[PDB]
This record gives sequence, structure tokens and C-alpha cells, in this order.
Amino acid sequence: HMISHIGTIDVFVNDQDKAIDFYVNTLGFELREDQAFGPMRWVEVAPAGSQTRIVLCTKHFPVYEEGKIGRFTDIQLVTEDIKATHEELVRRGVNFTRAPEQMPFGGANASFQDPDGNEFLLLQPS
Amino acid sequence: HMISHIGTIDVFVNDQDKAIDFYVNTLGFELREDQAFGPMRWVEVAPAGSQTRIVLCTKHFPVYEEGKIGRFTDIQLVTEDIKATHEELVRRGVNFTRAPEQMPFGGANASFQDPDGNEFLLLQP
Repeated sequence: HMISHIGTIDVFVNDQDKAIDFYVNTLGFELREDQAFGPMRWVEVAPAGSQTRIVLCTKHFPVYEEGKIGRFTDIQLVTEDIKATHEELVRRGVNFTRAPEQMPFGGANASFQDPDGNEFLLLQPS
Repeated sequence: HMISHIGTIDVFVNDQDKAIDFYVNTLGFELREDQAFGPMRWVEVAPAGSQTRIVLCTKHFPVYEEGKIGRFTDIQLVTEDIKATHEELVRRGVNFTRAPEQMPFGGANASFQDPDGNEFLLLQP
């Protein structure tokens, strides 16, 4: 179809190397891209086998604005086992702003942050 | 793997009927969810066959904050033929803030807005 899919969503970070370490080694994402360009570096990470990728943006990126590092990202990540994933991420040092919580809405959600305070929703669907 | 994929991204709109009409009818997205839960309506739209969905949210959602309606969404949408897509969307009344142009480091992109001024990048990789 005309528009096939959502390719990427931007997440803004203070340090791409530190963020790559977080997203890949602690969250378990794949490092999808890491290519120099201007001074700029294009960094993409994504859950293994997933279609849409997160672009880890610094400033220099024309897409950035002040306030974009360390906000609620409005992104909802999906897990098949929120209990296990919560426990494992906490073990690796991840800050959960809200622990797993059963929903009326069926399934269960939680909220966590990356090291810059970028906040994600974590969902096990019904 | 603990996290399987990005399920959803929020986009904030003034009127969900109108936004449905734009995303579903004008952009060609599938209406994935449309459920009333009291005074709030859960609406999801996504490109056909695509994994991640857009949740069409309002002012009255707990995830809302002042200024979230009508901004650059930080979303790149993918097309295999940006010339064709651009021209078709223009025929359908879509306002492009930037026409397609070759990127310095490969590919081509453009940017357009929904009726509330939410802005998307459109990319032919």
C-alpha cells in the first residue's frame, strides 16, 4: 500500500554510546544502525525482529527541541511476560515508575525510564 | 527476548471522528480499534499489515499534556514510491509542509500534516 508502515520514532538522549549500552545490553534491543554522516551519527535500536525502530537522537538533530530529552515518550512496548520482564529489568537496574498492574482493559501494564528519564509504557496484552 | 516490539505510539487529536476520516480514509490506514469506554474512546489506526499502531488520543487522556496536539510527531512513515504517494495524497487534499527531496545521505523524504497540524516525515528509503 501507499504507506507501508511506521519506520521510526525518535527518542532523544544525552549520549548515544551510553544509550546504545542501555537499549541493547539492558533492554535487549538489537543495534540496527550506527552510521556517521555530518558530525551527526544515525543510531537505531529495535526489539529483535520488530518492524518499527527507535532512532536515538541527540541534539545537533534538527528534529530536537529543548524538553525532548527525558520526557514521556508516548511509546508502548509489548512483552509476552511482564512479570518476568519487570523482574529481569529491575535486576539490571531499570527504574520503574509504576510496577506491573492488572488492567480492566485485560492484560497488565507498567512504566519505566531510561537513564535520561525517557519514560515508556510496558504492556502484556490480553 | 523480553520486549517483542513497539505496540503503539500516541498521536493527539481534537476530534477523533475527523482524525479517523483522515488516517483511515485519506491516508489509507486500517481502523484497528474503535471502542467507547465511558467518556473516552479508544481509537487505533495503522498502515495495512503493519505491526505498530497509532493510538488517536484526546485532551482528556491521562497521557495528554499542554501542547501535544499539533506538533511534529517524531514519526517517519515509509513508502516505496514517494512521488506516487505525494501526488496521490496531494489529490486527496493533504497539506505537505515539505515536498519530496533527495536526502544528502540517500533516500528521499517529505513532511505533511494531519488536520490538527500533527506533522509526519514520509520516507522512501
